[PDB]
Amino acid sequence: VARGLEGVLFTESRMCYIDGQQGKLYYYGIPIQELAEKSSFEETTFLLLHGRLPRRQELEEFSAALARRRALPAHLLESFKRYPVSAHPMSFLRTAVSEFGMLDPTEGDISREALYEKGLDLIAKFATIVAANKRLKEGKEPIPPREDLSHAANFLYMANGVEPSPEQARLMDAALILHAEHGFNASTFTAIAAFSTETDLYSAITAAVASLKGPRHGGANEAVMRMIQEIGTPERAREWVREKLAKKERIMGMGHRVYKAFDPRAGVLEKLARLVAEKHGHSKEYQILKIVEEEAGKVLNPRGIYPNVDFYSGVVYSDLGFSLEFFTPIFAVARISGWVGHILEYQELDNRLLRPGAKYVGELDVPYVPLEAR
Amino acid sequence: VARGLEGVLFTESRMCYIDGQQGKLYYYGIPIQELAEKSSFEETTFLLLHGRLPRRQELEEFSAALARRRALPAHLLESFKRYPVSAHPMSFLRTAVSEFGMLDPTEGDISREALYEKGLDLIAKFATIVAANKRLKEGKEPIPPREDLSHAANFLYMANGVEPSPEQARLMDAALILHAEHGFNASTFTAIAAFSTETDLYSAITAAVASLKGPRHGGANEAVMRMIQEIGTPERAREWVREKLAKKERIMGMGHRVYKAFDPRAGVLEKLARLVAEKHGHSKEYQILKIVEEEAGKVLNPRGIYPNVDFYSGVVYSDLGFSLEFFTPIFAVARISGWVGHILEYQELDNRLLRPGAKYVGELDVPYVPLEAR
Repeated sequence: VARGLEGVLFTESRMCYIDGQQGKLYYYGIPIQELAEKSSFEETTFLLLHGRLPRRQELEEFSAALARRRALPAHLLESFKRYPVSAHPMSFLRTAVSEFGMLDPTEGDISREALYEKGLDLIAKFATIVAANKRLKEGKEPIPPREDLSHAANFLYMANGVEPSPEQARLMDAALILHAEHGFNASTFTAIAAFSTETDLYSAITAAVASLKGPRHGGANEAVMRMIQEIGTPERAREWVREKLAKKERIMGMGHRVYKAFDPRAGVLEKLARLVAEKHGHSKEYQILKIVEEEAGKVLNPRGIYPNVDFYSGVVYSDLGFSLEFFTPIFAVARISGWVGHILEYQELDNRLLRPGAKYVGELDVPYVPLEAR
Repeated sequence: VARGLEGVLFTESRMCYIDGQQGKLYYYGIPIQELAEKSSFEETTFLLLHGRLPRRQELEEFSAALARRRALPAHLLESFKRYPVSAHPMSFLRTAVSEFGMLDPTEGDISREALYEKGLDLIAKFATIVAANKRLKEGKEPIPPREDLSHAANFLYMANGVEPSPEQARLMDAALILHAEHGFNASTFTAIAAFSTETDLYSAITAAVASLKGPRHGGANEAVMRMIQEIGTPERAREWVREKLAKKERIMGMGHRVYKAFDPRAGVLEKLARLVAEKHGHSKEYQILKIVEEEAGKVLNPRGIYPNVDFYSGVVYSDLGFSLEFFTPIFAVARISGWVGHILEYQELDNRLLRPGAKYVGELDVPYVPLEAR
C-alpha cells in the first residue's frame, strides 16, 4: 500500500521541473527567477499553455485575447449580488466557476482546442471573480475591467478601485508568475483526477478550487500573517523572535518542506516588495516582517534556514490591499494557468481514466440480520 | 510509471468488497443482493455511514432525521429560478451543492461529527435538488418534500408531482441501494483526493459530482437507452439484434468490464422492474429491452455474457418518469451516501494528503530568450 500515493509516479510531464534539494524550479525548462523578473503573467501563461515563449506578435495578440475576456457576463454579476457575503472567498470562487459553466452553450466540449479556448476564458475571468468578491465584501460594486491595463494591474484596479503604480503592478505580476505553476500538487492532481472521466473543464477547475481551498495546500502565507498579527507591533518583533528561538519554536515562513536551501521564488518577490515599500511606505506588517527577517536570520541563516516565498507573499498581498481570507483566492488567480496547462498536457500525453484502489481489510459474508434480531 | 494508477493501492478500506470475477459485491460485508431485496435506502445509508445495520429504534430515528432535512433553504430555491434551464443537470447539481455550502455558517468544520451531520444533510437534500431541476426543466415549480414518504417514494413524488405506487417506490428504492456504493471508482477517489487537503465537505462532494459527470463513469445506462432509441420500435428489435450479432457488434448492457459473470446488482432490479411493468404497463422502452434480452440472450447466455445492472436501470428510470439526461443525476442521488461514507472512513483510517508525482520528460536550462530574439 502506497500511503498518500507517496513516491508514486502516475504520468509523464514536461511542464514543471522541481529540485527542492538544489532550489530549482523551471516552467517548461526556464528558471522561475528569470520569468518572475523579466516576464509577465500573460507571457508566462502563454508558456504554460503552449510549451514555449511567444514571439512579439503572438504575445500582443495573446494578451489582448485575455484582456477581452476579463469581463464577466451580466447574468453572473447579478447572481453575485445574492452569494452570501459572509461566505469563504474560495467557496464564492468555487460557486462562480460552477455557475459560469452553466452559461456556456458548449460546456461539455473537451476537444483540445475547446479546452484551450475555455481555459483562456477562465484564466482571464478568475481575477475578475476574485476582485468582485472583494468589492462585495466591502459593500461596493464590482468594477468593469480596463483592457488597457495588464492582467496584474487590472486585478489591482478592480480590487481596489484605483490604478496601481508601476511598482505595485510589477509586484503583483511577479507574485502571479511565481505561483502560476508547481507540478503535481494536490489541486493540480485533483483537477486531473476529475478530468480523467472526461468531464468538462469547469467541472475539473471547480474540483481544483475545491482542493486548493483546503488548509494543507495553498495557504502557507496565512500562517506568516497570523505570526505577524501575534507580534502585533514592530517594537515587540525583535524580542518576540528571541523568545521563540529560545523555546526552539519554529518561525513561520523560515525553511521549506520541499526547498531544502533557497526557495527560488523568494528572491525576486523580496526585491520587488522592497521597491514598493520604498515608494508607498513601509506598512506595520512590512516593518514587523523585516525585523523578524533580520533577527531570526542571525541564527537561522548560518543553519541554512532561509525565508521562503510564503514569508513574503502574505505581506505583499496585504500591502497591495488584500485581507488574509483573500490570500488563497489570489493563489488561484495565478494557478489557474498551471491548471489549464496541466489539463491540456494530460490529454495530449496520457488521457487515461485514473483507477487506483484500496487494500480491503473489511469483513466478508456478514449476514443481513432481520430488523427485530438486532 | 503506474499509468492511470492501475494496480496501485493507496489506502485501506472496510466499506466495499468487489470480486468481479466471481460476481460478488458487499457493503460492509453484506451481499448487495440481500440489501437490494430486503433493505431500504435509509437503512443501507446507515450501514454505509456507521459500518453496521441499525437497530429498529436507530433506523426509525435515522430515517426521520433524513426526512426532516430533505427541504432546501428558500435562498437556494430562489437561486434555482435563474440557473440556466438549458444546462446539463449535473452542472445544475454541481452548482447547487457549491452554493448550498455558502449558506452553511460552519461550512469549513471537518470534525468527524461535523462531516457526518453535514453529510446527512447532503444525502437528504440531493434527491430534492435533482427533483427540483427536473421540475424546472418542465416549466414547473419544485415540490416541497413529504416527510411521511420514504426517501425513494418522496424522490418520485417531488420529481413527478404524484405519489408513486408501492411497486414503483420499491423499484426506485432498490435502484438507489444498488448504486449507493462501489469502492474506489473515479468519483469516490476524486472526493478523497480533494478532501485530502482537509477542504470542507461541500468542496469534496462538488469535486465528486464534477468527476461523476464525465462520460467515462456513471453513464453506462445512457448507451443502453441510446440503443433502444436506435431500435425505435419493438417490431424492429428482434431483427436489429440479429443484424448486430451477425456483424459481431456489441450489444449495450451485455457483459461487464468488472463483473465477468453475473453483475450481482442486476437480478433484483430486473425482478422489480417486471413487477412495475406488470402493474403499470409495459412501456415501448421496456418492450424493446425484453426482446433484446431474449433474442440476444439466445446467443450470449451460452457464452456467459449476461445483462448487467446498466441494461435495466435506464429503462427503469425512464419508466419512472425520467429522461436520459437525468440518469447520472439519479446515480448521484444514490452515490452521495457512499461518498460521505468514504470521506468518514478515509479520515478515520488514513487522512493523509495525497502526493503523487510524474516522471519528468521535459527540458532543462532553457534560456529566457529576449522578446525580439524569438
